[PDB]
Amino acid sequence: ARVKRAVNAHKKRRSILKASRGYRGQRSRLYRKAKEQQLHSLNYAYRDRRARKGEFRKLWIARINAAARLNDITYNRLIQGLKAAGVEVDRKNLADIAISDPAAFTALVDVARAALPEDVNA
Amino acid sequence: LKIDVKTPAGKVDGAIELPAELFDVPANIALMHQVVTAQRAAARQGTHSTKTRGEVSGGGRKPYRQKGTGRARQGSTRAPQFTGGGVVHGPKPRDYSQRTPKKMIAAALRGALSDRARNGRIHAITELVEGQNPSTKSARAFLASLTERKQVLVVIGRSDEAGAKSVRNLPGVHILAPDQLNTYDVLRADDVVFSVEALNAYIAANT
Amino acid sequence: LKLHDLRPARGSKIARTRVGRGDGSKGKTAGRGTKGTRARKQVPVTFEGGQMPIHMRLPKLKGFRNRFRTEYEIVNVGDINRLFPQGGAVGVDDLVAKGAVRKNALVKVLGDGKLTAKVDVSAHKFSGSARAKITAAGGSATE
Amino acid sequence: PKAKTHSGASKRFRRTGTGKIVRQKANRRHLLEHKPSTRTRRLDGRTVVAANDTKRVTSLLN
RNA sequence: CGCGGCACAUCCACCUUGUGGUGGGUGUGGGUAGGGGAGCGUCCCUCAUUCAGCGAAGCCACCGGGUGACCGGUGGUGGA
RNA sequence: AUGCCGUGGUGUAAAGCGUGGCAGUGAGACGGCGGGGGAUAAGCUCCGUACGUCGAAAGGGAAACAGCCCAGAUCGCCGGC
RNA sequence: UAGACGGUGAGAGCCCGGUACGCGAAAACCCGGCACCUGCCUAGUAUCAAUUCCCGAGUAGCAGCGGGCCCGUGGAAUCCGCUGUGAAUCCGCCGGGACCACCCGGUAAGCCUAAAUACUCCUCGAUGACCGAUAGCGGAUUAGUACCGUGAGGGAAUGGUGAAAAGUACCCCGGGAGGGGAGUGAAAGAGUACCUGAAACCGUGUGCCUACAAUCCGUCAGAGCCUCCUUUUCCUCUCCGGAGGAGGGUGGUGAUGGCGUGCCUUUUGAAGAAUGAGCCUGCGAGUCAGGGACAUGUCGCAAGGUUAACCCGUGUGGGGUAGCCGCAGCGAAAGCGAGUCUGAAUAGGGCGACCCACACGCGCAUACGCGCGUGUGAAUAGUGGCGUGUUCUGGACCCGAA
Ligand SMILES: [Mg+2]
Ligand SMILES: [Mg+2]
Ligand SMILES: [Mg+2]
Ligand SMILES: [Mg+2]
Ligand SMILES: [Mg+2]
Ligand SMILES: [Mg+2]
Ligand SMILES: [Mg+2]
Ligand SMILES: [Mg+2]
Ligand SMILES: [Mg+2]
Ligand SMILES: [Mg+2]
Ligand SMILES: [Mg+2]
Ligand SMILES: [Mg+2]
Ligand SMILES: [Mg+2]
Ligand SMILES: [Mg+2]
Ligand SMILES: [Mg+2]
Ligand SMILES: [Mg+2]
Ligand SMILES: [Mg+2]
Ligand SMILES: [Mg+2]
Ligand SMILES: [Mg+2]
Ligand SMILES: [Mg+2]
Ligand SMILES: [Mg+2]
Ligand SMILES: [Mg+2]
Ligand SMILES: [Mg+2]
Ligand SMILES: [Mg+2]
Ligand SMILES: [Mg+2]
Ligand SMILES: [Mg+2]
Ligand SMILES: [Mg+2]
Ligand SMILES: [Mg+2]
Ligand SMILES: [Mg+2]
Ligand SMILES: [Mg+2]
Ligand SMILES: [Mg+2]
Ligand SMILES: [Mg+2]
Ligand SMILES: [Mg+2]
Ligand SMILES: [Mg+2]
Ligand SMILES: [Mg+2]
Ligand SMILES: [Mg+2]
Ligand SMILES: [Mg+2]
Ligand SMILES: [Mg+2]
Ligand SMILES: [Mg+2]
Ligand SMILES: [Mg+2]
Ligand SMILES: [Mg+2]
Ligand SMILES: [Mg+2]
Ligand SMILES: [Mg+2]
Ligand SMILES: [Mg+2]
Ligand SMILES: [Mg+2]
Ligand SMILES: [Mg+2]
Ligand SMILES: [Mg+2]
Ligand SMILES: [Mg+2]
Ligand SMILES: [Mg+2]
Ligand SMILES: [Mg+2]
Ligand SMILES: [Mg+2]
Ligand SMILES: [Mg+2]
Ligand SMILES: [Mg+2]
Ligand SMILES: [Mg+2]
Ligand SMILES: [Mg+2]
Ligand SMILES: [Mg+2]
Ligand SMILES: [Mg+2]
Ligand SMILES: [Mg+2]
Ligand SMILES: [Mg+2]
Ligand SMILES: [Mg+2]
Ligand SMILES: [Mg+2]
Ligand SMILES: [Mg+2]
Ligand SMILES: [Mg+2]
Ligand SMILES: [Mg+2]
Ligand SMILES: [Mg+2]
Ligand SMILES: [Mg+2]
Ligand SMILES: [Mg+2]
Ligand SMILES: [Mg+2]
Repeated sequence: ARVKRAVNAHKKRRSILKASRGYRGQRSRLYRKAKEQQLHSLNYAYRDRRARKGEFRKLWIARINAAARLNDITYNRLIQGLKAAGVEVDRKNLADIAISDPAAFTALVDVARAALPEDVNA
Repeated sequence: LKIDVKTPAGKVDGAIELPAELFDVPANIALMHQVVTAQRAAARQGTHSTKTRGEVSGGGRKPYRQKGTGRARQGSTRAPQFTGGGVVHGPKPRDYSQRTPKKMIAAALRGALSDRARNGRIHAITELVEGQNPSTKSARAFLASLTERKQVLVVIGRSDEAGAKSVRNLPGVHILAPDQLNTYDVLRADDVVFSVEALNAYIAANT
Repeated sequence: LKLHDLRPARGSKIARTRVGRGDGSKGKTAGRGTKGTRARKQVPVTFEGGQMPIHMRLPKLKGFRNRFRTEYEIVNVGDINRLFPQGGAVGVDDLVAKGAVRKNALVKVLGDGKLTAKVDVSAHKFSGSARAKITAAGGSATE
Repeated sequence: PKAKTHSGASKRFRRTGTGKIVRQKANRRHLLEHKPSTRTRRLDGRTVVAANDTKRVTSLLN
């Protein structure tokens, strides 16, 4: 039983070339180059699906710092004070509030400042 | 266990008792599977063949010098990587056939026949065509009287050339002598129709 | 019934390993790994790297083998007692028929086991204990 | 093709009634004047082949 | 650590109470050489069954699906 | 001082031992500590070390930076420490 | 008695060639019979005598040197060659593994002899879990051709319109080639560059982006455009349909921000300035044989298991006991044997055999049990087939020298 290879062999080629659309140069036209690019791309996507969890926290913390310093308090002491007051809202929603409802953010800053200890160096 | 013998163009005349040690054996599925596989393996020819690089025509000398050309090292034009060259581990004429023990073969055949008898697919007749000349029309009418299924195994004696010819080219009908019964044919048939003397001969050959 | 109903017993047939068919199985070296001899050839069982091998640094077993040696097929009085509870005559043909001894061979009777049945054993080359046990049981031992 | 056994191995090893493989011992052919009777008696007899050699000697014998 | 999915091994209780499944804990799940276990796709044969000039195979596009190799649906082209 | 041998308790699932099937490996590198050769030079060389890492280990730190510090990736999350 | 196979405008037992079955030979050749013809047989059988002659000559034997036998010169028989020497005719001679004696067997140095066995250039008839145009023969095509070499030699590539040629009359542009319109055809999305018609590669049109930026060419975040669907307030012309607006969703593009040192091989360590790869398509590497060896999974039978050659059957079926493995070991061996060897040993060791979770009687202990016969019911095992891993002999996973 002699078997021609074409029918089985093109199944993976079509999927690689279909996932490699939009790459410039040989990387979208040639199967051997698209295969290497796909290796790199899926490793990159794996790495980035875990890096963006820190990336978004970085962005939220930056915006919370801006809003807090606008309301005359450091992000540092705002976080300490909110934990002391026992407020369990997370940074995503703190940043959302700082963008949308500055009056509510000011109220939160007042709560954190009130709960903060009288002398922060003891 | 008790089969009644039917006659062409008529009704019953006698009866035959099937011994339980030949028609009431349990069905060993794995055993029958091995036996049937061995049968089909022995049915092959295995007349496939290819040519190795030693048998492809020509290709004796080294095509060019080893060094100084910038090309790969080749050694022969009939090497397997060449178009038109030899085949590596290609098919060669084989003999597919197995040495299944006689006890296993006989046990599988007995189990298959027991399954047929237990489901009631064993029929016994005197002879197929009441004349001395073949007649497929009447033979087919008689078989259709006995059976409404497609695959039928007709077991008749080797001396009934008048009755073998009658059902010879009926589709779905298979003919074999009582001393050539086998698991594959029994298991492919839906009903097994014995001639009375064929059944008696098969029973006597096993006591 | 119905050939499309036969399947082999579980564990009876398992697929062969194909050894040069990609990284998810035995990948490219096909289990060889090496770069040395074993990557392309086999090493003979007799080779030991150049030191004197085990089959050459040991002395030959002493003695000769007798070209003219006679071999007896043996049977024990315990087997005789088991096989002939009723007693009676016990010949070499009876022994081969009962399957206690190979055919067309000289038979020697040995004396292992308990013999109680009165028997009349005819054979070659009885043992010392076999004769005593047979005669104590009450039979006879002819050659 | 029928498998051939090893001549020298079959001359130097043999099996017992339970399948153990036994051998003789070396250093006992000549130069025996300076060897005490303790050493010669130790070298006398037959011994079971070592567990680290049993596989290869079995392959040689079969 | 939290919440959800998967797998291996094992413990605790049932269904054939280890042929194997059912429920809950617990531990484990980076990997080259290499060992073991289970699968996908192609072709040919046998048995049963089912589609096809009211359009098979092959090819192309789109929409979907599975833990993986991969699969399905619709349409186009085509002609066994 | 450590290390080593034995022994009695306690703890610990994936330790150990015997016997078989199938292996690969037998070019190591750096770092810490103790030494030889060297000029008490080498990213030198040769040993020891129930020492580590790389090899075969991704992630964070060290500007970059196999072998240093932290820490061992089953998959997902726009949660937290 | 025909449902083999193939063809015919698409899967045909009944349309065709055929198939089952049955007939058919002037002549030539082959085989058989009957004759002709040719040849052989024209008394020696038996008994006694045991004197004589004969029974294959440069032969046998012997020696030297070699060949070949399981036998590599060895204690080297048997067989064959050359050189030398060189018999005997039955009261002889040769063989029985140096040689001698006895016994047994046979009758060298003359010739012929069927069958059982091997093979296929070739001719007929079938078949294939064989190939299907880079495959299968080198050769489906001018094939041992073209072409290459002084020569011996080496040695290719090239199949497919359609059911039918109905192979595009006629007109137009053009020197033609080629095309457009008509026309044939089910189809010209079949036009002799012709079945289907992938990819690399080359155009044309079009949506978005791109001329202040340092890019293993992607990935995550991400505005804005364009496209097509949909929930709103509106053109209510609304049966409308949707222009647009607001939202949402597909799909395309990606201004801008972060992260980010190709794949393979081989290495202590490679993005490496170490190796290999221009690209696509096709092809290209652990296979097979054997009652081989070892080990395992599974099935049959079981103290037995199993046949080989071969015989009979249209087959895969039935026979076939020769043999092999298991059944007792120990020892160099004679031998002995549940034991045997060593040994002076009734000393000890080596190897090999030998169940108690239990009762009965028994010498037996507080008990534990020591050996014997049974059960209280005490646990064995081999062998044949088929898979799989490794291995042996073969080219043995594939390619490669000088
Ligand atoms: Mg893009
Ligand atoms: Mg995190
Ligand atoms: Mg050649
Ligand atoms: Mg060569
Ligand atoms: Mg060719
Ligand atoms: Mg070829
Ligand atoms: Mg047979
Ligand atoms: Mg590779
Ligand atoms: Mg291996
Ligand atoms: Mg190696
Ligand atoms: Mg190496
Ligand atoms: Mg290599
Ligand atoms: Mg060898
Ligand atoms: Mg040496
Ligand atoms: Mg000596
Ligand atoms: Mg001495
Ligand atoms: Mg893992
Ligand atoms: Mg691996
Ligand atoms: Mg049509
Ligand atoms: Mg096909
Ligand atoms: Mg479709
Ligand atoms: Mg289609
Ligand atoms: Mg092991
Ligand atoms: Mg070495
Ligand atoms: Mg070394
Ligand atoms: Mg130091
Ligand atoms: Mg130093
Ligand atoms: Mg160094
Ligand atoms: Mg060095
Ligand atoms: Mg060190
Ligand atoms: Mg390495
Ligand atoms: Mg790291
Ligand atoms: Mg580690
Ligand atoms: Mg790091
Ligand atoms: Mg882990
Ligand atoms: Mg037909
Ligand atoms: Mg027709
Ligand atoms: Mg010789
Ligand atoms: Mg000789
Ligand atoms: Mg002479
Ligand atoms: Mg003699
Ligand atoms: Mg003569
Ligand atoms: Mg002759
Ligand atoms: Mg002959
Ligand atoms: Mg060709
Ligand atoms: Mg083609
Ligand atoms: Mg010429
Ligand atoms: Mg028309
Ligand atoms: Mg068409
Ligand atoms: Mg067409
Ligand atoms: Mg063309
Ligand atoms: Mg075409
Ligand atoms: Mg610009
Ligand atoms: Mg820069
Ligand atoms: Mg970017
Ligand atoms: Mg950077
Ligand atoms: Mg180097
Ligand atoms: Mg490079
Ligand atoms: Mg470069
Ligand atoms: Mg380098
Ligand atoms: Mg270089
Ligand atoms: Mg190099
Ligand atoms: Mg290159
Ligand atoms: Mg096979
Ligand atoms: Mg087996
Ligand atoms: Mg022995
Ligand atoms: Mg002893
Ligand atoms: Mg068994």
